[PDB]
Amino acid sequence: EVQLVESGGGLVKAGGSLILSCGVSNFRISAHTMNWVRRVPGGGLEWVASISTSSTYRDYADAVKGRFTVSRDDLEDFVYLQMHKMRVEDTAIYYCARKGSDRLSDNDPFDAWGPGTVVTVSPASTKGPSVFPLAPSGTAALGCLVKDYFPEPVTVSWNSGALTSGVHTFPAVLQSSGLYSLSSVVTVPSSSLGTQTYICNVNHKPSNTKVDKKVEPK
Amino acid sequence: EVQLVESGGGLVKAGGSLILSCGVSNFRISAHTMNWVRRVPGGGLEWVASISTSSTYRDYADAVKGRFTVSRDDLEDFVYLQMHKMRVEDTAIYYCARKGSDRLSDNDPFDAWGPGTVVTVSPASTKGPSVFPLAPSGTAALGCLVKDYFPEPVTVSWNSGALTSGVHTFPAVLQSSGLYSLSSVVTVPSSSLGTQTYICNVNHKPSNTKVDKKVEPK
Amino acid sequence: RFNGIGVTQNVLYENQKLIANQFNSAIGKIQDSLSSTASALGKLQDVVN
Amino acid sequence: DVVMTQSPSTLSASVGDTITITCRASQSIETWLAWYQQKPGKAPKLLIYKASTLKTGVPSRFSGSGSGTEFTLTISGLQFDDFATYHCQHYAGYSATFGQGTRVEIKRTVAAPSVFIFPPSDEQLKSGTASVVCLLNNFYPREAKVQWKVDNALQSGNSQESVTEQDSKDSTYSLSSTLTLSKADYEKHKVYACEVTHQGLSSPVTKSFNRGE
Amino acid sequence: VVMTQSPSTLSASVGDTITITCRASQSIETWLAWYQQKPGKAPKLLIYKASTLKTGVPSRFSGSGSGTEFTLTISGLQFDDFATYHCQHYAGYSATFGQGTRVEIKRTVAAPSVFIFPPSDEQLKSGTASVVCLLNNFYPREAKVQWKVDNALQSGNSQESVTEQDSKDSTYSLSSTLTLSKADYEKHKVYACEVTHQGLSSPVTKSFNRG
Ligand SMILES: *[C@@H]1O[C@H](CO)[C@@H](O[C@@H]2O[C@H](CO)[C@@H](O[C@@H]3O[C@H](CO[C@H]4O[C@H](CO[C@H]5O[C@H](CO)[C@@H](O)[C@H](O)[C@@H]5O[C@H]5O[C@H](CO)[C@@H](O)[C@H](O)[C@@H]5O)[C@@H](O)[C@H](O[C@@H]5O[C@H](CO)[C@@H](O)[C@H](O)[C@@H]5O)[C@@H]4O)[C@@H](O)[C@H](O[C@@H]4O[C@H](CO)[C@@H](O)[C@H](O)[C@@H]4O)[C@@H]3O)[C@H](O)[C@H]2NC(C)=O)[C@H](O)[C@H]1NC(C)=O
Repeated sequence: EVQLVESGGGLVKAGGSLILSCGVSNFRISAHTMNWVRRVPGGGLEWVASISTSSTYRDYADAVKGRFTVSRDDLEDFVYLQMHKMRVEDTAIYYCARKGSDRLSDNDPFDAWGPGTVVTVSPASTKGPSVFPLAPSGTAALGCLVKDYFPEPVTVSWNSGALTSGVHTFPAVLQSSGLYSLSSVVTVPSSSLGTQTYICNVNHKPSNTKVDKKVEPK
Repeated sequence: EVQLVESGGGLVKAGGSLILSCGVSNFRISAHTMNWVRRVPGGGLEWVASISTSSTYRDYADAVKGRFTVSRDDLEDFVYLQMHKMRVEDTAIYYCARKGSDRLSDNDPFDAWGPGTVVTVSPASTKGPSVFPLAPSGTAALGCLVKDYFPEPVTVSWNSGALTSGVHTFPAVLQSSGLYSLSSVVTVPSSSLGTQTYICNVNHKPSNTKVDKKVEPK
Repeated sequence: RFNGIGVTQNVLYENQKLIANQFNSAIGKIQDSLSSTASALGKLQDVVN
Repeated sequence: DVVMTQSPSTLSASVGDTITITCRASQSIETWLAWYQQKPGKAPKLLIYKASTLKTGVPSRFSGSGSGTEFTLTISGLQFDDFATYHCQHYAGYSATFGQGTRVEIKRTVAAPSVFIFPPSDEQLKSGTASVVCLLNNFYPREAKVQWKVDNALQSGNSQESVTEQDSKDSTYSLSSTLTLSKADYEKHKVYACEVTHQGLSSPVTKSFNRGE
Repeated sequence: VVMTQSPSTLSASVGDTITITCRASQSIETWLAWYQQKPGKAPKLLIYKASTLKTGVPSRFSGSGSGTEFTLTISGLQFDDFATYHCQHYAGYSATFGQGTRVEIKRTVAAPSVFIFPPSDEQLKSGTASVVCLLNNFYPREAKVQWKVDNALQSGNSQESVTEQDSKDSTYSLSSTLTLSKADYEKHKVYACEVTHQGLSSPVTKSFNRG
């Protein structure tokens, strides 16, 4: 028996990027042309890429040609597949199989395969923010809490740029959900809380989302 | 300017695997020793891997030695870094750095750097499930419902193996949270809903989190 | 040796990597032959038989 | 360039049946076909490494043929082991292409789905998520369609389906569909229904419930 | 090879001449370099071969030393020079770095003004509670925030973020967010934030009672 061991596969976002790799055991890849194959949710096998012995010639299936790059390491026995700007239909199990035979030739089938690794390309390429008020309970503090937006960045202004003094817009934090969240605050005179209107202008160019939120006492 | 662009960042779990890569423009990589570097939580740098010209030598810091693997593919100008068995201290920005000078020598600093990509290793190496009853409305259907676990499997049995006829446990689904969900069901005579107490004895075997739930009419 | 077969010796240097690679590849086929095909040794096994 | 025209897309049979399948190349190849089995979610296994040319270690029940344009696979009395997909491949030096695989399956008469709808448990709902489940408990053949309607509004994009493979005692398929809604959105509407069509049904079947009743 | 760098934080005024020292555990000859790093940016080379200034690096940066003692001198700090800095031993096919030094603008000690904010009703109705503790306009940068719920020390459920030095008053500000589901937040009443800082003779606590 001989073995191949795919790694790196998981959840992805459309127009995002991932890299797969395949290790091996009981054999050396330095003799073999190495191939990537996938099984789509529709159940059919698609060939994806190959790279020759001696790393000479690299070839691709026409759905991934130009978008993907196949790579190899003949010494530690690893193969790689960069997947730049994935499509929703790049969702598949991705297998790494060796072109091979007991005696090798200038044309053979795939005589050993690894168990395959799942890749899912979720269709949400950009997510637009939610915006929530940070309500002011001398000097008072108020703000806006931008949340659940992807990718960066978000820009925030206050009163269309007329209110700049005392404003702090914080660096975003990356949540364990894979989505970003930032807060923008401003300190102002407590006396102005009854008359002055405070509006934070949240712009998210990647989703083409604009939100104007008025922040007022509860 | 010299152009470098990393790809393949984002979230990972302790004990998990990832692959980084970097591609370049305005130079060919083949004349350069190439490196990976990271910025650990104290704002300090660490060097992570270096691969020489023609892939002759590969050296690593002791923290990542034997866990990681660098590779390069000069004919398309790409560099790769596999990260098997990631651990929480690998949480950092990562960068692809060129060893170089205005005039290259046998030993040089790192001259051109890509903008970097973030990698986060979350400590959720075995996230235990949430387990919930599916309550019976001549034949009745009941069940149990598993949400929010990683990795697979979550395993289920009915009354510690006393019930097996009409039992089904469904294939897991990968949620947009990046965590698994499934359900287990059984069909039984409606007359038995009053006398027989159905229970599901479960385990998330990776975390060895053993759970039970009685299923009875609401 | 290329001058010995009457081939002008620059035909080696202008092709030296191609010739080195064809020698190395042809030595590779010897292992595939001798590993796979026990009947290649037929004369020596005939003498021993 | 070659495309493979494999036929049928699904073959129905049973234990001990001799079965034949056929791959037809859209333009001629020099007998460069091979054939694979694939069990659900597994790696394929190579059976026949050139047309009519069985791989060593493969069970002797397998066979096939090739004519440069038309080709076959044949199995000499199916085992319970054989009820998997089968794929033809045309393999060239640095590329390949495959047939849309012939799914081999255990035959029976047509059977319509028993449909059941489940509301979210109160215990799920208090956490803020509502998962509404529709169960097509047993039917044959595999192909069925389920649509969700909320307040008679056809839903789109908020459900996930999975099918269990053939049951060990009756060989029926079964489907469940999960409609996912936050607690907020779920309490916005009353009726939650699923509508089913299938080979055995003369009209669509709808199961519904009213939230809170 | 191992290296040490001192001081870990250097506070100075604009125009000052400052020195940052690197010490190697064993002789490294003149095989050492220096790097400037801004927040959120990859490091930029300043000096190599101990003293060799990189082409285009301003003349105010200089380096000296050999064997085990090395110094980076900035002669006349400009506002651009207030950054992270790192000594770096380099060898034919490898390197190593010291711990770094952070250079900041010096000002008097200023204690944080502390504020705690409970979760908004809107967010709370969605099922998540994010309290936010704010430490406003403090100096120096080191501050510690501990969250306590019903006098219970929290751990692993908060994240922090800190601003860069304010351009007008040279202070820092810090926000800490403790995140809890609605299911976990309603379990406990009081939510406190215990702050320690060089400007506080004893820790300061701001709290609220749920509801
Ligand atoms: C004078 O004559 C000589 C020959 O006598 C000429 O030299 C030859 O020139 C050809 C044309 O330029 C080159 O052909 C091209 O090569 C590339 C790459 O080929 C790689 O694979 C070769 C085969 O290796 C296989 O097969 C053998 C058995 O035959 C096995 O032992 C081996 O292990 C390996 O097996 C694996 O791969 C198979 C598929 O390849 C699988 O079926 C197996 O199961 C297994 O996985 C190999 O020998 C080559 O060796 C290298 O060659 C490099 C130079 O090309 C050289 O740099 C290096 O050092 C090695 O020596 C390669 O590794 C193919 O991809 C080309 O395919 C065509 O591409 C076209 C598009 O570009 C396309 O339209 C067309 O359809 C084809 O797909 C093509 O075959 C030869 O490689 C080259 N040979 C040598 C020894 O140099 C010379 O050029 C000529 N000069 C003049 C002026 O006339």
